[PDB]
Amino acid sequence: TGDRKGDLYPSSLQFYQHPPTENISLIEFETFAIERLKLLKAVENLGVSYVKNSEEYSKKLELELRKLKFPYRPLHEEISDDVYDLRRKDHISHFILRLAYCQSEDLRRWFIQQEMDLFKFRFGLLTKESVQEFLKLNDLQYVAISEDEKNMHKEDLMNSSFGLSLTKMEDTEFYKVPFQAALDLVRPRKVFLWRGFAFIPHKDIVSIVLNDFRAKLSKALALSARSLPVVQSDERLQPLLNHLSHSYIISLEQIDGFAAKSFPLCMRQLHKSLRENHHLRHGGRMQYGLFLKGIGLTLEQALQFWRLEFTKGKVDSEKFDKVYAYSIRHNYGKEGKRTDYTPYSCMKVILSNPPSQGDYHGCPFRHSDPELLKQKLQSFKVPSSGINQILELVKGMHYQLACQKYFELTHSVDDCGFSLNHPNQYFAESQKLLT
Amino acid sequence: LTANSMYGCLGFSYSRFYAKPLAALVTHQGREILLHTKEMVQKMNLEVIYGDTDSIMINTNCNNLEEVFKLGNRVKSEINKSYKLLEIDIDGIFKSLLLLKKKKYAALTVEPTGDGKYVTKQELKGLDIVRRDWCELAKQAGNYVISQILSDQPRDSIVENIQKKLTEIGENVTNGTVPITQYEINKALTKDPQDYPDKKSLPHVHVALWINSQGGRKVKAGDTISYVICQDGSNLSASQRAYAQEQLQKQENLSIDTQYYLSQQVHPVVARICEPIDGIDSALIAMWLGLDPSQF
RNA sequence: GGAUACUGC
DNA sequence: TCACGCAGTATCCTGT
Ligand code: SF4
Ligand SMILES: [Mg+2]
Repeated sequence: TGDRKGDLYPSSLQFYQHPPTENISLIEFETFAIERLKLLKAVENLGVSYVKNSEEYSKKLELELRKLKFPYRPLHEEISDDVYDLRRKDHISHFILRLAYCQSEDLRRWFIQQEMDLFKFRFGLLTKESVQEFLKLNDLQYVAISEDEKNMHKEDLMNSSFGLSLTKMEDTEFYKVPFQAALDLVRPRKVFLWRGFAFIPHKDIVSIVLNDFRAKLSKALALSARSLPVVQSDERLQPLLNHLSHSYIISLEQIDGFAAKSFPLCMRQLHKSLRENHHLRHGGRMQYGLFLKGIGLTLEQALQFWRLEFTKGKVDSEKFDKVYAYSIRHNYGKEGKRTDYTPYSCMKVILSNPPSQGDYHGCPFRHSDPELLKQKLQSFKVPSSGINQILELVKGMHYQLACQKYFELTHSVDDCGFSLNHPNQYFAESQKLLT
Repeated sequence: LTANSMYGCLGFSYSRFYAKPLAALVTHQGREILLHTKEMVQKMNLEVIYGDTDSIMINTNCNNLEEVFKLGNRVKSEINKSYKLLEIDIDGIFKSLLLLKKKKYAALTVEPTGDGKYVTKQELKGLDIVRRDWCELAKQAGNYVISQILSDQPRDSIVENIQKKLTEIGENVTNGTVPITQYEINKALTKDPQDYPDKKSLPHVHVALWINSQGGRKVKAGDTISYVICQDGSNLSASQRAYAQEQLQKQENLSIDTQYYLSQQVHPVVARICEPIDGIDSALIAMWLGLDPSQF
């Protein structure tokens, strides 16, 4: 309580009943609005991704609350100025978002849901003492029985609560609630009723609290939607509130580019066939998948690329996940023996399965007839002298030397400077030279 | 069967009466017949939704059984009018149908008793619930789901019930209350145990090998083997962790791999049974079983 | 690409 | 010395 504080913010949790009356700045208005929008969007995303009782949900929500500096934990110290500030934030931001989220029923529902979620989390973080404090400050009057009355009904209480020991019971304090709120407890006869009140010990209560909260909040949103014309005239706040819900708070595409320069001729042929027909026989699938694993395409990236490429081949989308997903996972050592299979070496490619009609895998220098290789080299604008030299090398059975000559000619380097013995080595050298 | 074999031998490579042409012709004619029948049904402005080499399913789009029967008769006669010895008959009236995929469906066959009354009998064709390679637990679950889907209860309630049952199953697995007999998977051997080159990858074969290593009667081609998937700390794939039930009851290091049974036996089956039903999707099912709904 | 199962009609 | 046909769905693996 430094300069201009008060008892306006007793507890962390609140039902947001009394609107703020202060005069704030436009900058503060915008900052609070955006911050609470971030908080609510985080709540929604975590609710979709995780189970709200999960520990991951709690950890991530605590991290977000700490990052945006919102009240989430109690403090048995006093009302420190900083704490006051945080609470003030929460109180103002909430109402600002109300103004933002009352125009359309959809929006209203969304707001309510997020708010309820947040409230539940915060309640889940309240110590029993704090919980009672809250239940008192809002006149919820859920009991707290006196010690004398507790001794008066000691035996009844002992027989009411399941698995409660004499001394342990002496160490516990109950609450008095109207039986209309403890339906789920009274119905199976697991809480004592006396004179219309149930005596409930210190999980379900949050539910009742939330019900009350939701009622109130819905009413409030209705009223806000009824008081909209007064705000639309304030241009300063119109761009924000009218559009808050739509407020912003290696790549597959470049692969084709790589195919222009870095890809060795084998991968270039495979990629050309794939983009021509959106389908590869098994050998091509294995070779190209291993190569794209080598360049660095992550499991998610490779899955996305293969899905997008194959979907155009007039096949069911589910068929891909049914069939080719396992192969893609296995190439990355995700299933089966779970081995990080290395990319094919040039020796393997040369000595691997021999390609046949309809296939495009293998080393072109070895699996392409000299006339076809000459035509392909001419197509790539290679100088006639370079094409002749490559053909001469091919006739010498040293296909790796032919690929080295290709690299030298295409990269405008007199000497390759490396012993090409892996397609990934080819791509790495090309990337080193270019980038 | 005898008659069918008298046909099939015509295309049996090692038969004394190999006449592949003839058999081909037979099949061809059959195809033609089916096509024609379908065309005729469509010319009658009905709807055809399935047919397997001699049959047609027609969506009567009616609820008056008598009228349906009338239509049956009518179309029956029409078809017969084109053939001399061939005949078509009403092979069943399904009150409800759940057509999932080619040669995989379930229905409630209607057996008439008289005076317009009729009884209903559950019939399944091709579903995993009628396959021996799935754990009995899962099968039962699926059966329950089918009984819920094919009934006349309001859809919402159906869904609710399904959820309840699935959660029950989850608990029964987590507490290990389910009888061990329900965790078994049965598979037959086409060859002898030794001929398989994947003694590790193939689970049933593995179990067979173990049995042959034990001191009892050996298992040979055609003998079904029952195995369970357990935990041993090996950190290997499920396919390599198969074990004979007795072994599980004997060794003190093996425990049933609850996760696996909840993740690859119950969930798949149920999902495939719930694919065309609105309101149930894989994710939800997984959630109801206690699995993580992230990777689903 | 391959291997292992078992349903149908 | 043997052994019926084909159409279709589901699961799993690819190091020396
Ligand atoms: S030598 Fe190696 S990198 Fe070059 S085309 Fe042949 S397989 Fe591909
Ligand atoms: Mg294929």
